[PDB]
Amino acid sequence: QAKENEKKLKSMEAEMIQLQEELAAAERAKRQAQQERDELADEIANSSG
Amino acid sequence: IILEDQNCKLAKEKKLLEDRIAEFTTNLTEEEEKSKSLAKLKNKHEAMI
Repeated sequence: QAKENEKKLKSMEAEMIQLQEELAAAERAKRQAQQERDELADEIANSSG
Repeated sequence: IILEDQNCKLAKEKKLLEDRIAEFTTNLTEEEEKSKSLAKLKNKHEAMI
């Protein structure tokens, strides 16, 4: 049962690992958007402004 | 790509401004050349008038 129970741990790790895949990309998306939401914004006031 | 996209569009501004500043500066001096050229030619009419 220990080996069988361990299989559920590695299987459940896929959920945490899968969530980290989307969480890492989703969290990184904020950095990319923030770098562009502020850089272009400051430049928009200089170019468009 | 997001960072390069901003730099790509922002690089055109620095290149356009650097290229436009050369034309804008020459455009302002163009009026002086025409004004000075016309003023010199107009001086002949003044002396004749």
